[PDB]
Amino acid sequence: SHRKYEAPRHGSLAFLPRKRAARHRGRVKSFPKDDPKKPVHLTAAMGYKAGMTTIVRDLDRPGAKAHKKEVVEAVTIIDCPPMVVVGLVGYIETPRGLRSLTTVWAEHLSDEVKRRFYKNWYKSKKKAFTKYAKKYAENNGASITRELERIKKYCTVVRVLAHTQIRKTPLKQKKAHLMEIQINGGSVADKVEFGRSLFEKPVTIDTIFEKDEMIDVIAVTKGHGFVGVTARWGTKKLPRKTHKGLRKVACIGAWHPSHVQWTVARAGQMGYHHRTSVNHKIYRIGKGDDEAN
Amino acid sequence: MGRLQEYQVIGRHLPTEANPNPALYRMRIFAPNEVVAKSRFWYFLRGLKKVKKATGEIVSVNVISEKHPLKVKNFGIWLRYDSRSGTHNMYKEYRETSRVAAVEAMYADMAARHRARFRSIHILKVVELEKTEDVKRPYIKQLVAKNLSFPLPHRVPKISTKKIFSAKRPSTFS
Amino acid sequence: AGTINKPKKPTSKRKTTRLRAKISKRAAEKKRKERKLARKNPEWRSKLKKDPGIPNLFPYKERLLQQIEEERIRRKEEL
Amino acid sequence: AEINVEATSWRRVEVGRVLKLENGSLAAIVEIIDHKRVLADGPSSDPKLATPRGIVPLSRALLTPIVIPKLPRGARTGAVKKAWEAYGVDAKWKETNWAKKQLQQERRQSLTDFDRFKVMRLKKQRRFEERKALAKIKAAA
Amino acid sequence: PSEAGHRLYVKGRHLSYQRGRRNTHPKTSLIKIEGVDDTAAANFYLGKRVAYVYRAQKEVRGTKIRVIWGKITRPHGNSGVVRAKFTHPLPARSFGASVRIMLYPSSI
Amino acid sequence: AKSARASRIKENHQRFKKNIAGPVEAARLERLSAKLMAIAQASGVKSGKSIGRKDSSIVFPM
Amino acid sequence: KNLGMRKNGQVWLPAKKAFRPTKGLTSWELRVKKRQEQAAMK
Amino acid sequence: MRYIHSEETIPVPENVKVSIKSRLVTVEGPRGKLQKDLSHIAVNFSVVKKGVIGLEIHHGSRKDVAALRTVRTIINNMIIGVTKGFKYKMRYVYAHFPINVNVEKNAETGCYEVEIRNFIGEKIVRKVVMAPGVEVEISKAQKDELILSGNSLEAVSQSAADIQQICKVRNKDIRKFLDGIYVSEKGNIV
Amino acid sequence: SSFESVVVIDGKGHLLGRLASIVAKQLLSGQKIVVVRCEALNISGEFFRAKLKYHAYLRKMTRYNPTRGGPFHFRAPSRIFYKAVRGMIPHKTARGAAALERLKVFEGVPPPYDKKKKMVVPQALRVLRLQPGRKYCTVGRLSHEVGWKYQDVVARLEERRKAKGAAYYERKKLAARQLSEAKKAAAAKVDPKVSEALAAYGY
RNA sequence: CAUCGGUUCUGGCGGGGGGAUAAAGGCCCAGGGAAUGUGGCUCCUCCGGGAGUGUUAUAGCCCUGGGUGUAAUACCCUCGC
RNA sequence: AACGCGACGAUACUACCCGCACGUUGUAGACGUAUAAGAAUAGGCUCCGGCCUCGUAUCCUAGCAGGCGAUUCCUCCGCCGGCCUCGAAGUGGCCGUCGGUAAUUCGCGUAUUGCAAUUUAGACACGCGCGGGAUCAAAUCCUUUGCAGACGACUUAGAUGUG
Repeated sequence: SHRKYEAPRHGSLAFLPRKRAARHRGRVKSFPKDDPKKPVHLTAAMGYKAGMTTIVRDLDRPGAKAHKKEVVEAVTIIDCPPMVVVGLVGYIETPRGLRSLTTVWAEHLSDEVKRRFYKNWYKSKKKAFTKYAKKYAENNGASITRELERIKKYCTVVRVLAHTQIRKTPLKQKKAHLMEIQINGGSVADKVEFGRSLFEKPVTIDTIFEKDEMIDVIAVTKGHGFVGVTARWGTKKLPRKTHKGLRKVACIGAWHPSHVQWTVARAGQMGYHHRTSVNHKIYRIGKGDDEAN
Repeated sequence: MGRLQEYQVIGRHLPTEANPNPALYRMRIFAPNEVVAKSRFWYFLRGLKKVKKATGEIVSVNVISEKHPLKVKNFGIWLRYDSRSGTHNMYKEYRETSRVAAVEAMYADMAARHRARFRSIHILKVVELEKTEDVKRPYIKQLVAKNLSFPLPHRVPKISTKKIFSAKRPSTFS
Repeated sequence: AGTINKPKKPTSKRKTTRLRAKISKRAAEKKRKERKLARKNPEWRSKLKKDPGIPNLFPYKERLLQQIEEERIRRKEEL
Repeated sequence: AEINVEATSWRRVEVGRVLKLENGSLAAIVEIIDHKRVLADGPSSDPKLATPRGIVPLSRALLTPIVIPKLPRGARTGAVKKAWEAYGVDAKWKETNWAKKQLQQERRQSLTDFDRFKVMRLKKQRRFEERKALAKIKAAA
Repeated sequence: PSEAGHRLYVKGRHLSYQRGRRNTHPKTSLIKIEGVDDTAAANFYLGKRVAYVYRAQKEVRGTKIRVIWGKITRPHGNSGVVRAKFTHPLPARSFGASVRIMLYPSSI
Repeated sequence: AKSARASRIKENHQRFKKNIAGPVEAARLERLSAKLMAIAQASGVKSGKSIGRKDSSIVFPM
Repeated sequence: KNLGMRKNGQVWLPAKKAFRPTKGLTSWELRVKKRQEQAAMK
Repeated sequence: MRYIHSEETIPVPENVKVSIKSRLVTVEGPRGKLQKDLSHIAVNFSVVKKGVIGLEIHHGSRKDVAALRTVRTIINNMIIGVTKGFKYKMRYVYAHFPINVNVEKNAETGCYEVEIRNFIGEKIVRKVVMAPGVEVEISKAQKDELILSGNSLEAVSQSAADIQQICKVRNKDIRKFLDGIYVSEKGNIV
Repeated sequence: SSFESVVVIDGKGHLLGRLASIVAKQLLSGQKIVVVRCEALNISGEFFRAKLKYHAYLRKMTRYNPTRGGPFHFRAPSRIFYKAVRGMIPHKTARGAAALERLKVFEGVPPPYDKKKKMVVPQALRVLRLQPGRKYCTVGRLSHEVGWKYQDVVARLEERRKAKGAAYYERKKLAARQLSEAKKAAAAKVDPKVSEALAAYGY
């Protein structure tokens, strides 16, 4: 028969499957929509989470109860060493979707970004991009000019390749993180000129974001391993000394079909999921050279 | 009801000692063949007189051919048909070239418009409208109009069904 | 009704064999019961059938009335 | 009140219009039965173009651009033949492009193997001069 | 040099066996002849010899090519499809394969 | 209550975007674009002018 | 101009005519003769 | 029944140019030029007489015959629009709060815009964007009146209906609250 | 009837079911078919009926797991046509599978099919099949309303393709005019006996 | 492959008979009649065409009887190649 | 999508590339496996004269499965190179060299495969070959890490260093 007392579902079906993320570095699923009348700008960056701290903020929120008063708020610190742009990727529109057409790299690549292409960097001959560095020299970069003008002529979406300087962080990892950051604003020729003017140059965080701006943070959450239904989904615990487990779901099914449904709470992997959180306010962009930041 | 022909069927009761010369009864019957013509004769004669097939004989069956099949004529058909309600009269008219063609068109039209079969339609009278003012239904009053000239818009060309693919898109103007 | 954007459960026209057999049996029993009620019916039924008549739209209805006239006159004269 | 309207102009089925049947013969319309059937008679001296008097469905007929002027409605075979030889329907039909296409089709299907070989050789001989003329035209302009 | 062809056969396609809705008879096969679309055209090709040419794996007696021979017996339907009987029934994998309809034995 | 997917709330948000937050985000955009613009600024076959060919399938192989 | 009023207020609407698609299929005098014949017949 | 031939006629004044090409009617006169695509209706156009447009349907049903009256009235309305024009006078009345109506011309879109404020004391500003070709004027002769003028009857009447339907009283007795904007008069400009 | 290497059909103005039946019969007979411009295929009846039918299709789904075994509702017009074709082919047999590998369907006219002759089927053409006055819809509009994301991209690509085809057809008109002038000029140099023999033979 | 036998499928050709000795229809002869009235005449006119008149004229049609005629053809039956 | 796809880096080895050298190597099935406007269908095309049911069309089509030698022609085709051009799954145009080439006509050879027996001939892919050109690479086990974790898996680090 029907359920006697109505209750909402435990968990959301919008975040299935609850599996581990396919990659450690977060993926930008969607970029902001491009307006060609806007000036050219970068749309994303990477950093490393340092930790959290406490602030006291003088609130200016008209109509609030804490207006013209002091509030204590929790904030997160993200260390952001400057990013080095070493590439330019072109995208075209097809009736199957966006397709990458070509990729132009810089002449000199650091060992940090060269470590990304290797799983055993210590045993390697470190031969990456060595033959590619010679096409900047042969025929005065005719192939480089050809690919850049191919991007200018055929592509609609332009993204730079930027890698983090992980040696300025206290991390023991020496392998840098490389990602595509989409140039928004201007025409495609302006985007390509912008990217080639940005090859081999460090880009700081204050030239991409500004204080008081709300941004999005994309990452992979804290992993918890194999976790049962009580903590994985928030189901109600069974009474004390219930036979065969009390941190369980009593009925995984009592009705047709003769199956277990995908909407039933089951034990499995909890945490280490890829998440995109929106509307996070930047409170301070502090500079490394400042001794009183 | 098929390729129909009109038959003069004359029949009579069998002569007895009381009546040496029985009366002859003649009907005009639209039937596909002579067997159906004689069957319909005996059916209609059982409906009117004390004659049946076991007590009567078929004196004559003659095909009545149309006098002028090359002359376009207007025909008025007065008929009765059976529905779930009962018997109903209809008078209809058909512009054809022969009485048998008019009757075949009537059978097809009654089947299409009122779902009446051959078993439930009685043909009472078929006449030729000799003058134009005898035409009463508007769909043939529009055909007997003076200087009737009309085009044929949107004529799909006759393309062979075995030729699957064509190289140009057909036109519907010829 | 919001039928185009959200259709409901379709109504199956695929007949069930059990349903068809039951419907055929019920139809046969209804025909039998109607035969019994027709045999036991006391409502009056005229032996003669009302003539539907001749349509007014027939153009030679005058002429038909004439040969009816000399037909009945000849029958009365012969009788 | 000047009005510029361009529209389609169908040929019209009427008394005097000449139909070309599926077998290639010709007929003239003398009476319209309904919107799908007509009465037509083809009283032509040429047996290929001749047609007996009778009912012609409009689905198996094609409207030719020849209209017999002042053909009386319901005229019998003698009157239609007199109008046919007076107006000269056969010569006008021979002048029309439909009969030229039909004659070309018959000439192509009446060919033997030697005929097709000679068609090939003569077409190549004509093609040589055509190619020379085309090369001269393309070189000049 | 001559830049012509060397074809003396009419192309055809092996459609299916002689069959009902469920029961198939592999002894008689159905062939669609190119350019034939009615019984009047199929009557010309009645009695002609039709060959199915396929490639085997091993080279036997100088070739890796095997031929199944048969003859066209009667027309099928109203669309120029013909029935043929072969020495051995045609492979069921060859539904849609190409067959050669010869011009012999000829009555021209 | 009016939902997030409500036409009136969408129209109010569109008016807010067009009239209020728009100029602020715009001015932030020219400031950031100028700042990173500062960092950015600070034969045909043999020259690449003509884009030539680089150095399953859509069609049936034949 | 139009000397009358229209109930809906669409003053630009033309003086429409009766929707009679069977117009012109018969004449008035012939109809009068047929009326006399049907009266005698009935 | 299928009627073999059915015809309608449209008289055309001297100052009107009518061009029909693949059932696309273009009517130009002293006030302006209008276009309308009537390709969704099977109809044959012809020049029966000088200054007379003939509409004909062949072998059509009663519905197909009846559609010619709609086509006739549409083309006649286009002719009346390009000759005399169309004018809708609207009056806006109020009980306590004076309704404020502002009219401006958005030049980038090339169209007029009407802003309505203080409708029963509401702080929202209602905005109506006109269809192109419809000109809005606050009447100086009478009190609290808009005038909508144009060549397209459909555009002018639809703009008037939008102005009526944007000012609707909600959750109140309509016998008591009579506030709103109403179409007072419909007619021709000339 | 003729056997081609591959037949390219233009989907514009065609009826979905009739074209699908004809394509399925030719695929089972052994013919390779490429159908282009599936977004321009026509479905008889007014558009709300087709929208209601596709929504009733979308309603059906496997309850216990929607990632396996369920009806996977493809929103592209080419895949709608492909579903219509696959419903008329025994796709669960090896013969039906091999027949289905002989079919290619696309939105628009991707290269190199832009430079190939696109044939039409008169038995499925909307203008030749439907009675005037009846309503019809287009598969591309239905796909755009049920979730297809690339209507505008296909539109821009088709505009570019048609501009290039317009330039090609200007060149074709120039070539045809030059060929006619060449034949007119060479008519005065060819042997009159050859010309009369060709005229008598019909060429 | 040829010549055959048995069974069978299919195509073409030459005849005969029957009906209202098909019905039509063509070409003539003798009557009668009408309009979806031809020519002519009259009246309107945008002169593009309509309206009226009457029985063939500078088109024709229908009805009845006769000759060619035991005409042809369709349909049915049948004898063969 | 673990049997959907794209761009890019380095590619030891017979591995990669080029040429011809062939397959008891494989293919739902070569035999001229020839042909790009778009758009409307109660309207279109054009060379601007006219044309439109019709792809029953157009191109190509002869020669030992197609030779040799002339007479003769400047027509057609193909490989390379240059310059442009083609991104929807990327390929065509012009020019130049070279090679072949009945549009006309003729001579020498065809036989004997014996009265038919697939006309073993195309394309793609794969392998074995040689003869040349090009390049000297990674992954995993192991140790370690704890941003991870039942175990696998994952984030790291391990070759001189900011280890």
